[PDB]
Amino acid sequence: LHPKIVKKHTKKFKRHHSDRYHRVSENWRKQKGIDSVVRRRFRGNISEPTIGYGSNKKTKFMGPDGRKVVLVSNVKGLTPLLMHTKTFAAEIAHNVSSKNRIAILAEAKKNGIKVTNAKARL
Amino acid sequence: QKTAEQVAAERVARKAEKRAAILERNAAYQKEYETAERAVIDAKREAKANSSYYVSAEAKLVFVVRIKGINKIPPKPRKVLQLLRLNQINSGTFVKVTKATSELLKLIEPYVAYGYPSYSTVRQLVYKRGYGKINKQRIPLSDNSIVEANLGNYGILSVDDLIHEIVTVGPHFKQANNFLWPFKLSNPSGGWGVPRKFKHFIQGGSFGNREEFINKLVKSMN
Amino acid sequence: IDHTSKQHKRSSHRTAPKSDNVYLKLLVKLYAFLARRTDAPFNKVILKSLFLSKINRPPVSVSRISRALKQEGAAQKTIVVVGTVTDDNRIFEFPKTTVAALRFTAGAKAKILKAGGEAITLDQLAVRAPKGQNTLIVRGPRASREAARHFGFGPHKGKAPRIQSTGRKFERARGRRRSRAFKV
Amino acid sequence: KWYPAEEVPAPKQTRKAARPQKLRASLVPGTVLILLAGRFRGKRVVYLKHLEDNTLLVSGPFKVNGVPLRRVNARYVIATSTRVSLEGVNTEKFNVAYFSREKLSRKQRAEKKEIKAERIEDQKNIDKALLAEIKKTPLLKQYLAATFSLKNGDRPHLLKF
Amino acid sequence: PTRLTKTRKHRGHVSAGKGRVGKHRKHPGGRGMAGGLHHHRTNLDKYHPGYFGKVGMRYFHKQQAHFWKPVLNLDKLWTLVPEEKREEYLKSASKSAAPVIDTLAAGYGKVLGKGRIPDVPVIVKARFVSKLAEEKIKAAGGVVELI
Repeated sequence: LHPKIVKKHTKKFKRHHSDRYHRVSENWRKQKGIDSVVRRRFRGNISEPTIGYGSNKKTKFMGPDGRKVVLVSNVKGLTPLLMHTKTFAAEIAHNVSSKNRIAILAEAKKNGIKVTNAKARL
Repeated sequence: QKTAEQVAAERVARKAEKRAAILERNAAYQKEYETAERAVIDAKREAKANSSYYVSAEAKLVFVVRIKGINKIPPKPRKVLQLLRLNQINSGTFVKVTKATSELLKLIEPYVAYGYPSYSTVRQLVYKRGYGKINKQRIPLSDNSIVEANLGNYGILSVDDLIHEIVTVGPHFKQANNFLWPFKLSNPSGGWGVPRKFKHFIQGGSFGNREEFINKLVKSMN
Repeated sequence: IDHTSKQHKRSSHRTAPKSDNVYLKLLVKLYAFLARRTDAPFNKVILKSLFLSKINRPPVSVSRISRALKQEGAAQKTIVVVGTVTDDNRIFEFPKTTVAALRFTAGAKAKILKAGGEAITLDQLAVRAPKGQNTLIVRGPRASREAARHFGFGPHKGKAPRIQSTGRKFERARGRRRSRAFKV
Repeated sequence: KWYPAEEVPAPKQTRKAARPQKLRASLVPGTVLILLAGRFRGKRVVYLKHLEDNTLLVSGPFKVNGVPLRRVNARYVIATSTRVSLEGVNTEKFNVAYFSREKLSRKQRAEKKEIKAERIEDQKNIDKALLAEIKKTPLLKQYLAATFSLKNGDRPHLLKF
Repeated sequence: PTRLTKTRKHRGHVSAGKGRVGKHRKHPGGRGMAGGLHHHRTNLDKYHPGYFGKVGMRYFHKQQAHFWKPVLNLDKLWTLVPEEKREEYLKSASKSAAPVIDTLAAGYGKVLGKGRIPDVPVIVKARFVSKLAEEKIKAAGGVVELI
């Protein structure tokens, strides 16, 4: 009995003319333009992001599982998520030695904490 | 904390007393409506026999539905559409007709429909789309113990008892109708029964006065 | 939908103190707690008068306090200030009294305590007077601030122009006398 | 700074009772039913009993049209007007338990199963009685054997079944 | 703090919060008080007056010392008496033993009678006095000595 994690607008808010010119990035930016058809919301142009699009507070930051994703680094960083296995999901950070990962993952599987990556390089 | 389950046996008894008292009004109001309806019929008939034309009384109570949407209204009948509280489109009132309020209707005559509703209509509105204006705030009339708390000063101890004060135009009309939040009727399910909503009742269009053809409409907009 | 008024219009009222001040936010919390749960008018006042900025909480002189006691049927009331209580040496015989204030000056704390009085703080005031039993709220004079003289300047408002310096040779000629064209 | 509470969810005391399915007026025991959907779609059959899981227990005699004693959902059926009287048929012991079922193991692949003796015998005991009633009125046995299909120049919104 | 300043918050927006018709050119009203009598007279006839022309006589080499005379109000007056040695005096000088107040040494010229002293006599010493200041001291019991 948890609410279904619906996302409203899954499609990414790509900036106007991100495709057109390479100098422009796909990262969002409000068209400030006086003319702008994006700014003016002409039917048939990109959706500018708006607070309306935001996700339900229950389901916010929650992934596919229904679990917020805390960045774990060493075992002592994993020790806050011990009882909260159903609501949190460790992500062992990128910058961690393979031999450290191996030790964390053991102490994540000991405490039943779903680790998001791992997978685990191999 | 203790003896709190006894209070359920206390207060529900007082409510079993109120529901009787609310019943015995509503039985009487039903007698009042059916006789007042009949007494106009009889008066019409009796007079017809005697050569004489009986004329019905002018409609005490009028129901203004806004027709035109907000955004190209002049200033004056914008102010008046603000005083009836027809701030949306497709919204309603009950305005107790006088001279004063006839002339407010003559200002906004091409942005509203209006006419003389019935117990039935007033009933159908208030149970469906009836809300209170409870500490500002649009609180609905859900359960008749709420109306009771708000208007209990001016009588009116049920939702039907409020309908009474509207329909009949009782002396506490001004508080009932300011308590009743403006109706937010939908769009008429049949349609406006025209092609061109903005014209008037001799010219097809849905605006202005239309005596009793408000009842037919609003029941759909409800 | 036709809006009569401006929508999402904010309070126009400090609902919280823009002050950061830990302790004062304790002192709100406690009076907020009260305001609500007592349903005493007095607590709703204190709570508001905590949130006031420094300008709006001007210092009440222990002279002023004295006057507010010398009122009829109020010589034994507990003078609640919400602001500083400042020392005043223009008065002499400051009477024996309790006074709650936010902050006293070491002049005025001593000048009260010398009399046999009692310098209290708003929490201690809460213990003694949750509902505000026999309190007597005093405010400092808000309109006599050095800014507010300049506020609302013009012909012929009878107000202070903003000038660094000083006297003559400084906004005393043309437009300040018939003799140099006109008198404002 | 926070970390959410790990206490679970208790569901509100939901107010839904389990009142029984009221069927449409056409479905009277004995009625011939066209299964619109299923293994035996088309196949006209007989409606022997309304079971407690809102399923029409059906046969259509297996000895006539190879449609066994079988559940069928009311909504995937057309009730024709035609009936066969069901006075000499048992139908008492048939219920939801009768169709006990096991999703056995969960094997997939590599390579007519069986059918219990009671299932086959209760096919006979019902069929044998039904065949006697069906042989009274003409061409009905022949009707039950043939499968229903919409032809060209059919218009289901005008077919009265 | 640059983070906190509003120009950070403007970044992206074309005009830096200066508008687009009006441009933000350099010195579009002249400089620093110009057109006082011309195209700013409007603002100089509100908000200032007196701001042109020369009222009053001159003083060549006006040293700011002949114009010293910092006032002292009779209310204040007693503050010049020491803090410890005050409790005692203000409750009983009783003539011929009054706490001399040298206002000059305390850095004041004219004693100048605003408030209302007690009935205790003082013996003030001062370079000047208001007519009333004296009147208020004499009637209290003390005197103004001049210096």
